[PDB]
Amino acid sequence: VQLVESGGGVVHPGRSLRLSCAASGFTFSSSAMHWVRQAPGKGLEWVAVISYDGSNKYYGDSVKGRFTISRDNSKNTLYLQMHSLRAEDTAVYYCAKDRDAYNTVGYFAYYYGMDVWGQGTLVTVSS
Amino acid sequence: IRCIGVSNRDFVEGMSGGTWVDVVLEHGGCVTVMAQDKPTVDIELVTTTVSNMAEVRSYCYEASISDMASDSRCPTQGEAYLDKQSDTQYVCKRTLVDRGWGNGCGLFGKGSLVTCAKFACSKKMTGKSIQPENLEYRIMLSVHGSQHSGMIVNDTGHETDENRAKVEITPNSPRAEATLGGFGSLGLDCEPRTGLDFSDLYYLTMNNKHWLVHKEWFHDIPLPWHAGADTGTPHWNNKEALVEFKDAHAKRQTVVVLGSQEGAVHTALAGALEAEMDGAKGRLSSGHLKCRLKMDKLRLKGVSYSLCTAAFTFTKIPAETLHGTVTVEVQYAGTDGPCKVPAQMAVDMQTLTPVGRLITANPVITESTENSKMMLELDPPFGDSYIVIGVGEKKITHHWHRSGSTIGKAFEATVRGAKRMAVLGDTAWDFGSVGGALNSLGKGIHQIFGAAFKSLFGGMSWFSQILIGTLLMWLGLNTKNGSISLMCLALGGVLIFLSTA
Amino acid sequence: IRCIGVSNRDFVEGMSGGTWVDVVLEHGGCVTVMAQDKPTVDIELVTTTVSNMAEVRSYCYEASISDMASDSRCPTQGEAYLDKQSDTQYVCKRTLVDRGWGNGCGLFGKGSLVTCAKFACSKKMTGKSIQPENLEYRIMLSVHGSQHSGMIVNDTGHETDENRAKVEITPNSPRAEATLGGFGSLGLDCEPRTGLDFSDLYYLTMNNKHWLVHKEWFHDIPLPWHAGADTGTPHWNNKEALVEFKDAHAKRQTVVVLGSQEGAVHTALAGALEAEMDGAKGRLSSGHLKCRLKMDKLRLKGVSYSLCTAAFTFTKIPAETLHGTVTVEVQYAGTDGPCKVPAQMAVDMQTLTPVGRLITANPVITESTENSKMMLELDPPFGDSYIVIGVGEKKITHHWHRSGSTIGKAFEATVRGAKRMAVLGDTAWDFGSVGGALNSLGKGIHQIFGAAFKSLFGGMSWFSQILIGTLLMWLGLNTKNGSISLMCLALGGVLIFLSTA
Amino acid sequence: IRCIGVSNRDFVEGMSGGTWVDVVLEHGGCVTVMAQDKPTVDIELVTTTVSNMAEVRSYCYEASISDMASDSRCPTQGEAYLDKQSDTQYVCKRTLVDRGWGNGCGLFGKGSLVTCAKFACSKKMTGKSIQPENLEYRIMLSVHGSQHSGMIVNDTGHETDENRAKVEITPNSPRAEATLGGFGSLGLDCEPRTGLDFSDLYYLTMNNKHWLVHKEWFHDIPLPWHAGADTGTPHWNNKEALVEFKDAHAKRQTVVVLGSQEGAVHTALAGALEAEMDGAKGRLSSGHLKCRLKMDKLRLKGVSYSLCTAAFTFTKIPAETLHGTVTVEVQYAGTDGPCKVPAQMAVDMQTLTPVGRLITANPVITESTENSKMMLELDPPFGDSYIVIGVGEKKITHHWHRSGSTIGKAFEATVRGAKRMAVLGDTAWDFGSVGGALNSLGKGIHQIFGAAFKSLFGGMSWFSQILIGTLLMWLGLNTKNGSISLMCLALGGVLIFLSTA
Amino acid sequence: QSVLTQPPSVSEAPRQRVTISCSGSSSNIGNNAVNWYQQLPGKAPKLLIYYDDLLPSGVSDRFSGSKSGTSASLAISGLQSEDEADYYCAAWDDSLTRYVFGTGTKVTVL
Amino acid sequence: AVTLPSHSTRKLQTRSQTWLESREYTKHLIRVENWIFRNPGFALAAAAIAWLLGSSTSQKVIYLVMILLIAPAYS
Amino acid sequence: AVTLPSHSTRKLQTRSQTWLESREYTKHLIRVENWIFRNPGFALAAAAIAWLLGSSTSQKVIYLVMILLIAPAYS
Amino acid sequence: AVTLPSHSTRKLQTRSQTWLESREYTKHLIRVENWIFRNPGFALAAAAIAWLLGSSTSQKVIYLVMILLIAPAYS
Repeated sequence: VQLVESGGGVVHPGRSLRLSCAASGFTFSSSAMHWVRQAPGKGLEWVAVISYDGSNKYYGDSVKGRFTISRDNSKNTLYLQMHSLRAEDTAVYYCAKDRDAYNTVGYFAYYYGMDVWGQGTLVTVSS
Repeated sequence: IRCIGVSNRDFVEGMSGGTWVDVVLEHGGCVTVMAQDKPTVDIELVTTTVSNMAEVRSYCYEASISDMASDSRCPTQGEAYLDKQSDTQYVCKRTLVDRGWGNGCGLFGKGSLVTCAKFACSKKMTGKSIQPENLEYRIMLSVHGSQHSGMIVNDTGHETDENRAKVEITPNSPRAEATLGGFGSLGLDCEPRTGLDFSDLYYLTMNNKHWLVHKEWFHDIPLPWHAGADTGTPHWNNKEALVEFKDAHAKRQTVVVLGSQEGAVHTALAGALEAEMDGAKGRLSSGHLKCRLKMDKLRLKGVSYSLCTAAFTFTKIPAETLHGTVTVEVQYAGTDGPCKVPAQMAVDMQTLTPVGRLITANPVITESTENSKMMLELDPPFGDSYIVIGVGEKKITHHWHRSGSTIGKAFEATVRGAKRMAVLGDTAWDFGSVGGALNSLGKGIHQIFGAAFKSLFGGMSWFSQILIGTLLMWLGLNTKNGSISLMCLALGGVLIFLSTA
Repeated sequence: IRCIGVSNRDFVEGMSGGTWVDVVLEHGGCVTVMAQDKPTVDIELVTTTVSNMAEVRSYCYEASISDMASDSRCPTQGEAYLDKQSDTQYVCKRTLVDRGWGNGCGLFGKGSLVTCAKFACSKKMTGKSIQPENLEYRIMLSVHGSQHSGMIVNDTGHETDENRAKVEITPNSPRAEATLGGFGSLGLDCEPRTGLDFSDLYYLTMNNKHWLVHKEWFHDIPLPWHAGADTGTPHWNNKEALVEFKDAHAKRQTVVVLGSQEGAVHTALAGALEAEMDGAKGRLSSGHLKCRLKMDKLRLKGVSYSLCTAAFTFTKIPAETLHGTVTVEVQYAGTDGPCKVPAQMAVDMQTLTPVGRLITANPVITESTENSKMMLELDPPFGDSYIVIGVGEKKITHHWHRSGSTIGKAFEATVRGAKRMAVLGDTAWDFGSVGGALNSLGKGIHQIFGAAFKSLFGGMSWFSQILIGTLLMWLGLNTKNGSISLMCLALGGVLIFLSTA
Repeated sequence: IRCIGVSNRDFVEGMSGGTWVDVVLEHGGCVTVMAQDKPTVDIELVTTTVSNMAEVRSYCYEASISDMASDSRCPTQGEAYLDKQSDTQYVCKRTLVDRGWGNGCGLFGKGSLVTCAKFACSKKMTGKSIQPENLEYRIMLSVHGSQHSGMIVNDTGHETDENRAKVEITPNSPRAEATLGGFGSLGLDCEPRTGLDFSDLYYLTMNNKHWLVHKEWFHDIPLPWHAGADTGTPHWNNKEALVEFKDAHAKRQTVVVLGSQEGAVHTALAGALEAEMDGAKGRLSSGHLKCRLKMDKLRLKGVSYSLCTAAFTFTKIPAETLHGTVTVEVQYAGTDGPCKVPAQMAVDMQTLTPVGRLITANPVITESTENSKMMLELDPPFGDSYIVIGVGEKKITHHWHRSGSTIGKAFEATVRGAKRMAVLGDTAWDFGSVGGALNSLGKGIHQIFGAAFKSLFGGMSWFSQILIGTLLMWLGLNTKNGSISLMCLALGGVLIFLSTA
Repeated sequence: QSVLTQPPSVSEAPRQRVTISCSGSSSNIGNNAVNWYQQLPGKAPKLLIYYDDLLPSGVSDRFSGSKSGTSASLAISGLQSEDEADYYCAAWDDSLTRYVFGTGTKVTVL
Repeated sequence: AVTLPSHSTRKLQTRSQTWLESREYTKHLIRVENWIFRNPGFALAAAAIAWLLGSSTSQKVIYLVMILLIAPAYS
Repeated sequence: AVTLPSHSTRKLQTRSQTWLESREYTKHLIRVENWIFRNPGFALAAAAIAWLLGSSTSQKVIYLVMILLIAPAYS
Repeated sequence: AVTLPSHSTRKLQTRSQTWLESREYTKHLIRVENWIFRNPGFALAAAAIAWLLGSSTSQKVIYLVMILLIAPAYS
């Protein structure tokens, strides 16, 4: 249940930037994942979800097609890459785990919602 | 005296030449043993404590489902595998639900669903073992004699009373002897291991309330349990009884657990025995006990005493103790010392012939103080009789009329022997038995019928036992054959077996 | 659509000149209604919200005994009395105990003992009454047409959906008219009072769990109850059903409350229905309606459209919908606009003859974008066939084989309508009725026997129904008479009434 | 002397050598005891004060209903409840009344209704417990001797009269020794517990009128009772026996209490016997008592005295005492002192033979004053005979014809023995029986028929005794069998038993 | 709507009950379950009620959830001197296929 | 309550007389002769139920008495 | 669970009274008076099997009892 | 509280599944085979009773069933 983010940075709009995170003990292949954003002075805003395989992989209608989430079973690691990134999307990021597998996302996924997070590290996109 | 207010007292008189008498000394009953030469003593089993409880099956009767999860795959694509399915602290169920294009799948058919629920028990039943090498039966005794009315329930301090004593007879010392100072010593020879068949019983515990649950009932009730005394987080095998896995729709799956079945088992203990627990030791409030009573060392205090001389007085006017005895308490005003009250039953005043047997041999004033209270007990004859006490012309008399008949007592003793034979069975031949070729062959021919009744008719409850008793009455009053006595013995054998409850 | 994934979807035919068809809307089932030249509509009842439940008798299922006391009285000196049996919330019983000189009294015999115990409840069952003038059914409709597979149960938005509409069917406004833009308005004429005999049911509430339970069951369970209309300190009529008074033998009467009966009633329902509630109104998950579908004014959208040009591409493979039908989802590529998908089923592809009932009438793409997903519905004949979804040489031909046969479908639908006539009984004769002299005579002869069967054979929880069925096989094989049928006609009619349950 | 005018006075004669006699001195009669050479004593139970009686159940017979209230619930709306139904002083009844849209309801049906009404009793009955351990029979005694007409009902001073004395018989002291100064000492040995079955009777108290009632009658009268152990505001069990709940609808709904059941229960005490009460102890004027009469100490005064010399004188001309006895009072005019009065009967006057029997043995005037009034009693023979009193030539004579016959006295004595046997039952065999093998064999054969008669016919009233006595009369002139001796004995055992009342 | 508005700040006396009212629509709340979240002053968020009325292990029993139509009323009863933190709603809407959070709910103890 | 039981079933047979005995000699016979006087047509029914029962010409007369005595006091 | 067996099947008799021996007399007798009051028609359907199965009229009563005893308890 | 009546009698017949149907098909069969398993000698007393009371053999076999079906439930 021990999860920690990593990979902060301060980058001006329009280049690559990555974050990563991992945990252990239980099995990571038979669980799902989702990346969360949180702008200071605001609440939280969702970013993306990944199933237990990666086929079903859904992004929020805020930053569709612009952020790329990457991982699979046999690595026990999660990534998040961003290039040609918007200016004021700077925020803290979170690696939470939706406790399900999302072979389907809204049908027989009764118990969605994430268990345990870690205090991550934010990025800064500004001049 | 400690036997005078109880309804189920039985009088056992007559010995094998005066040596011993064999009594079945029950727990709610009291027993008055008397001879022609020997002081009568009232003997009562008061407690039966079972010590050193071992733990067996401890059921969980109110469970609680904590954290859950589930996972499903499309049809013809395998069955689901969630990480807490190989864990034994979770309960898990697989099923096949309808999966089509509306669900996310790409082929219509029955999918694959797994629902895991964490079984977490809140408060559990605990079934303790009661084994015959731990019993310590307290049997209180009290002899009739120089005692007054405030020594019947009066029990605070008894090792310095010279009349009453407890004799804790454990099967670790299956024979004991009570020093009844002055009266000698009443010796007991109980059989505390052949009591209520305690190898086939446990001591259930639910919500700090305790029972004696039969062995067959405790190992069959279907409820979530573990093995022994491991009081951490147990394994709880057979957790399916309380959790319930119904059918999941696309957005609803209630895996609700059944509620607290403490009430479902209080309603299921329709034959148990209410015990009490004082810590680690279980005071049972029931039980029959075998006991052979050696009295050849038990002799009469004060037989050599001179008769009383003067000034009796009736305090606490006589009364009838539910059997035909008349408890008369007197207050002897006189300092002549350890004398004997001349009490008797007289039909004609100026004949003074003793007409009624006297249940407490040689009643004796003991104190040398002036106003010494003292208690009798008399067995009047049917009808009218005077309680003539004192000697001379300063006597104090009292009229008594005890209503009844001799044929009425022989029926009231047939009912007392039939209720003793329904509770005990074979053991009822060893309550007033002095041994013989008739009072010990009948029990050997009765233990065979008792084994072909406990095993044949099993243990059927009260109502269905009546429902098959009346059916054997009706088979008795028909089935015209030469063996007309064929099936009319399990009719009185079933009705008197429970119509006398 | 909204119906293409359900296991027991029924397909109905035949109208009284096209104006109306009669159906019984099952709560777990879905109904697809198709006519000659007008679009097929999928009709489903989804919820049944019961508002305005006024409560009745509300049981207590676990009590708590507060301070106790007891008072005894000598024989023939009256009967005992405390201050606390004059209080209505304390339970009290008078009984007889042995009193004697040891127990302070002055006369031996059966005394009198009164034991009062303060009844205090902490957990309640609540019976809510429901009257048919408070039902709120809901029928979701969705016609087959310009829909894609991600619009099957996509109930998010239906007031502008142009294909989907809710119709609130209530006793106050049973008749309703569902506006489907372009398709006209499917008029419904339901009768919500004759639903699930809803004037003989209640709505339990236990630790935030709700049930449908028979009125007759709720007015029979013996538990301490207050009348429900009391919203202060409750009275709790019949308190004596959770407390237990036992006389040990002597002047001692204990009082012990029986446990929480919550699991005893979870195990005592076993025949009730489960139900949630989203406020003061309790949504159910079972029932049915009797619904007339005034199909007269439902018109076909886009008949005057141009036909499609070319370029249809599968998005996903066709799948068979458990009934022989196969759903095919295509994607039109092109900007001709609102045109008609030219699809049909071909046996002997060389002549290209239509052979099977294409379910989705007027298959119409409405949006003019380049790539527009679209869904079809098919009924291929029993055997090898081809799915052509185009014109010219760029047509799509998908080889389909449906495993089955004609007499296999006729016995599967005879058993399917016999389970439907076993679940409903009387109403299942009006599931596809058009109004006849025989489908309304077979109904009167079935409602007569159904009332002369529910009153003759009362409540029997399947096991006794099988016992009496098998019991009637041997009594239909004996007693040679004309009524060997009458005991064998209600042989198969009762065990199969219980078999497929 | 005393009991001289009593109509049912009995004469007992003949002892076991003159030592004791066994008498049944009931309360309405009197017993005059004569021996061979012992003074004739007249014994009479005068009162019977039952002391120290405790409270029992106390019935109400006149109630009052103060402020009432009511509540109503519509059909399928709940069940009615008034909040002041949780107080035990208020009678209450649920019902179902017609409730419809015109009555403020919302749906026609049987709406529930409850009506409360404060019960408040005005004046109550009281049953008290009388134990046989508190009977206190007073027996007044008076020997014959120097007595005048103003000393029969005379009671001003009897401790210094030496001719009359009272004795109290409490049960703890059943034996008395009466001080008859000069006359010796009549020894009573009475049997107080076998009186009027005081172990089955209570003692009512209504409106300052008291009755001796039966236990089963007192425990069968159906009207609100609260136990005797109640000082403050009573509880009034079975409160619904004096309020009347009729079906009147919400318009009026009038509850009224039934009127005073005082005179309606005075007609229910139609077999009880009225008693009185002078404070705390309830004095009865009925009952029978057995007594052994040790007369060996009765030494009669005046055998040493000389004769009266001269001049007797008749005042109060003789009168016969309903039996043959002749009360003659004389006035001796002379100072002879303690001189023996001569008097006798004589059918002749030349022989002057004492032919008639004389009961008052040797009456003697004691005062040496001038004019001394003195009383006798003489039992002359059947016919004309002369009562010659005095000695010498101044013998005052009086002609007396005692009209009657010996066979007319034996039939008068058979009637005397039959009403006593029909009133006392088993005890009437011990009225004048000195104790033999027939008057104690015939008693043991009469207490069995009396117990198999008090149970079999038992509770028959007067009319129903003549009503079934005529039935066994009709069953006696027909039905020839061996079972005809039983009907004529349940014919005379019923017609006598009912006509001697 | 994909905004999921709910009241910004709530101030309730200690040991009384506190409600948090979420009014979404049948897109997310009115068809499937609702979640609810606890973000600490300094630390990172955790979940409090999943499946709209359940409690994960490791959280006090002070909480409780509810979801009536589109009315999600969450209930923290007996507010004390520690939960000076923010509270979040969240639900999956299946048509727009998003995991919509809430605005934010701060409470202060007083 | 209405049905107060009568103590005359358990007569306290003693030498002295009871409280109200002066009436019980003429209580149950005045009530039955007022009732059978008020409604005499029942005797036409009484001699019709007895003549149909028993069939002994002495059993048919005794049943005429016992039915015509159970009718006034309903027992 | 659902299928707890009652201990009155193997009640241990003694001189004292058991846990529940006061609600066992009117235990099965209430459940069938309460069952047959709510389902009266089977009382005339059990007779229809009982009158047709047996031969003698003292066995037709035995089947009328024993089927109308099984069905209120469901074996 | 000892005689909670089962709602399984007054069955809510519907298309959905009622509260406990999975744990109802073999609910009463266990408590029967458990009673026969704990009191097996009564099967001798039941067969010994069915053969003297019945008329024909296919009429005594039903008596044997219906006694081993009355007895384990006591009702």
